[PDB]
Amino acid sequence: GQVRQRYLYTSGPHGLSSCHLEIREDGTVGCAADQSPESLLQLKALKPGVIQILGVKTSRFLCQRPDGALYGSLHFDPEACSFRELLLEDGYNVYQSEAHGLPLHLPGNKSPHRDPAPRGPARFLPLPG
Repeated sequence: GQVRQRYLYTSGPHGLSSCHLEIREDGTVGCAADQSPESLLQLKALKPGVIQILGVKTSRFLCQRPDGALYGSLHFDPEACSFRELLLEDGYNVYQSEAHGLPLHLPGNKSPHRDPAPRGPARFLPLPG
């Protein structure tokens, strides 16, 4: 079982500071600027090309719902928590639900400030954890 511990970091619109993926005990998901353990996710390799992300602090599995929303769960669901590893020539890494092909991104259904023209999924940088 190949597993690694790393912090998920994705750049976004100017704000208080950097934005790091953060999982709450309530099962909510959002970014963090204080960089804490909640933003520490241990990725486990289920099958070649497919991995799972478990929050060590919350011990909750991060799964994406059909609507494409992110949320922590007390149970493992391959059909939603299974993600595919994407590598860009630029050297960035992104995740996409293999089950339905839904893109992985922070919650925000049309509302927060977003530059013109939506590129699509947000880029994530995994820091050693």
